[PDB]
Amino acid sequence: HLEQPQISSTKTLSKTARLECVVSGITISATSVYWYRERPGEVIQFLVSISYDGTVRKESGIPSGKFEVDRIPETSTSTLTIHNVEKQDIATYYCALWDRYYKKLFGSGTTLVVTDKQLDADVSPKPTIFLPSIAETKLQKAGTYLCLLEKFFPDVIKIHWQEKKSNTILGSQEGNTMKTNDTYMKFSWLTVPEESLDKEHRCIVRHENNKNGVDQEIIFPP
Amino acid sequence: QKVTQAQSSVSMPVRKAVTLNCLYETSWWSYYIFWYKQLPSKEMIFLIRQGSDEQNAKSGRYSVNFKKAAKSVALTISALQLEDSAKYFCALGVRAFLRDWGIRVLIFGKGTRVTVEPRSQPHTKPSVFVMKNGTNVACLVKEFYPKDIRINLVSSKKITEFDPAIVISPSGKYNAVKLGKYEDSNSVTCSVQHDNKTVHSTDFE
Amino acid sequence: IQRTPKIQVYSRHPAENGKSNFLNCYVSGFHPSDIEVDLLKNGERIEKVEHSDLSFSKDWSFYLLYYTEFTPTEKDEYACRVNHVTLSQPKIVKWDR
Amino acid sequence: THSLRYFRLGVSDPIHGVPEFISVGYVDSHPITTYDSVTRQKEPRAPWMAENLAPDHWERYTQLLRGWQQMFKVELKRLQRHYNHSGSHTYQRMIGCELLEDGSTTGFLQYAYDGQDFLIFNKDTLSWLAVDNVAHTIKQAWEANQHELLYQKNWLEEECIAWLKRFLEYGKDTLQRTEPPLVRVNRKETFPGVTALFCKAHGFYPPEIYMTWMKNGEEIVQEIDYGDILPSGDGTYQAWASIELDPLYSCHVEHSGVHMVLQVP
Ligand SMILES: *[C@@H](C)/C=N/c1c(NC[C@H](O)[C@H](O)[C@H](O)CO)[nH]c(=O)[nH]c1=O
Ligand SMILES: *[C@@H]1O[C@H](CO)[C@@H](O)[C@H](O)[C@H]1NC(C)=O
Repeated sequence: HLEQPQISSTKTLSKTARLECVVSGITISATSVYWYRERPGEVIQFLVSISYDGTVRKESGIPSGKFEVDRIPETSTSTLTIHNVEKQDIATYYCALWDRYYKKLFGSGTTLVVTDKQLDADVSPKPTIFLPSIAETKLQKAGTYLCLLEKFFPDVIKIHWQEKKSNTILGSQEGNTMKTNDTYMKFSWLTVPEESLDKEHRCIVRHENNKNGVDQEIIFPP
Repeated sequence: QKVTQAQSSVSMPVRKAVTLNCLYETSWWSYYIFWYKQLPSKEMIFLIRQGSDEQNAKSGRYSVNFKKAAKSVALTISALQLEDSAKYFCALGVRAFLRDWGIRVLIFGKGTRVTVEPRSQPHTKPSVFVMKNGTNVACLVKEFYPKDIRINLVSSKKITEFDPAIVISPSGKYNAVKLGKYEDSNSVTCSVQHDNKTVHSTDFE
Repeated sequence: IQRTPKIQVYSRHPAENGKSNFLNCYVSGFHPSDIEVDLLKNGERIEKVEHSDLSFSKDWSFYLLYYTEFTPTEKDEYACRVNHVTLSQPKIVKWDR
Repeated sequence: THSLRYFRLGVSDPIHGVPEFISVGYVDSHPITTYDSVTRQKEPRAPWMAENLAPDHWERYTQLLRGWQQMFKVELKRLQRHYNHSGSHTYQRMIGCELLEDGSTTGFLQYAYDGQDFLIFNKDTLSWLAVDNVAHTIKQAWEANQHELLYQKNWLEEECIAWLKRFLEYGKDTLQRTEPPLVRVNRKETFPGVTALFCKAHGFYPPEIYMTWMKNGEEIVQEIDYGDILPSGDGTYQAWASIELDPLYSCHVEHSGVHMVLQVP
């Protein structure tokens, strides 16, 4: 199993940036890690590969001294370092490893954002609570709670609708990431039946610029 | 070594079958063909594997019609579902018999976008509901067939109106929610145009 | 549907003038089975040429192998005449050192 | 990976290339069984096949093959009755298994008309796959006899795996990797002037081999041209890989669990 903790990484023009990829089960010292780039409206292409012994390999069309790969045995994670980042590097990066013993596993994916100047504003997603009317909760006997997120630039977002006990509920429904002035805004909702109408549902949103570093939590009363 | 995918976007109804023709150009004697399903949430998932000297692979709902001389790897789905709406990838790999040392590189393709439209279902009456918080007001529509709906909201003074994104409900119909910023808080009415009938917000109230 | 044969002329061991080797005329990817193969030596066909049995392949096509002990030389030129239904003209593939 | 496949040929009218019915069995790449319409008897093709098997086994399958030869003539006349084709044509059959090195089971049965997929069998659904309207009539004719189709499914699952595992034990000269390749790099030219690095490897067994070219420490993607794994004639195989030279190039070989490295002199 492969998992990339970073969902998005916003880096300033012509600067160094590190991308995370953590392994599960098998150790990095025994296997080889591969790195891929998924360009918008293009093909998924290979970048760099680090062998189990320690040797590094690349692809035709990569300059000498642009990408760096390291796998620490203490932490058991693979990291890709991108030097002198340009506009042509804006893509969803994936880390790969060969499964037992035919298929090839792939990471969650990390989209790269490149800007001219540094972010001089709070790009944290602003939460807005939306409670349904009495007419929908009484006649249909099913409530519909909506969550409104705005004032965020990386645009790479993940919306989860749970309960008091952390478990992903089927039927979560979301729209599209709308572009306003220079920032972005996205909305999502959940329709729960009479069985879980008394249960207090909680909505969790994953983003790079979340408060205190940890994931953002939004509470909805029943 | 290159993988070509002519199909860019394919629209197919539920329960039916869909064939995705993939072409490849390579030189090795022994090789593998990998098919991947990339979810809109950036989730890459393995589906099936096809060997050069191997017989046409079948992994449940997924089956590949392998043409060796023609160099075609067409993947056919037995029965279509709701969760099938994702981007499909066609990959090319080598057949080596040693440790996985950094050389086993997959040659991917352009990709094929699949948008599964709902199956032949009867017409359902649309129910309009409303919700608000300060300046932003949202209107919800549930259980209606087909996608043809002219949803509108009447306001005294409007600042910005956002386009409504339509999503498929697991019940067997469509679901649409529209919102925007308004100066008025206690005066909001909606009129819809679906199945030649108009339903107001006061009908349920 | 008809299939044309893929003729491949080579040697069992690496080329060296003096030491005895085996001449191989490997045909593959042909349909139907009826074929006429004759190993040539400076234009003249060799009287005694040993051959493998008509082998079957997974793609419904057939493949054969013709072998005979020969002494390679810089002056002498070798080839093999192949005659099939698809070949309107009996294709002659020249062997390269 | 190990495999056991049995083939059947059915030529309508014979010419200089006699006979009409030929049935040859294979274990991975080597022939094991031999049967022809000239001499209606099951003959061995491998030295290890002649031994370890009683004369009763050879005699039992002879009468079975004599019956399948008679069935093939009936299927040929039926094909000439349905289709408008009349003269000299080919009717093929292929039954086989692929026992994987991990322990995965894969069974298959196929019928062909003039080197084209006529009817393909599906064991999970217990029904045939028709290619067109003409193939649909024979599909219905075979689908009627339920117990006949169930025998084909039962044979591919338990009997076929047991037959292949018995032959692999009988042939030690199949499991052996006692034949390493001879990788030698040679500079070749076709027309003046052209330069190419030919990484020629010969005298290897099993035919399963991997070759690649590496520039300093990077594989030459979408440039390397590959040859064919050809039989030498003395139970060994040969293969090559060429790359266009320009003013470090290393050839990498993978055979018998040994990684061979060759630097350009
Ligand atoms: C001797 C072992 C030769 N057998 C042979 C077979 N055997 C497989 C199987 O018994 C047969 O195909 C049945 O008809 C399946 O229902 N098949 C073949 O084509 N040729 C042979 O020489
Ligand atoms: C309205 O939204 C704000 C956040 O913007 C929240 O603090 C408040 O509780 C919400 N009120 C209701 C009734 O949803």
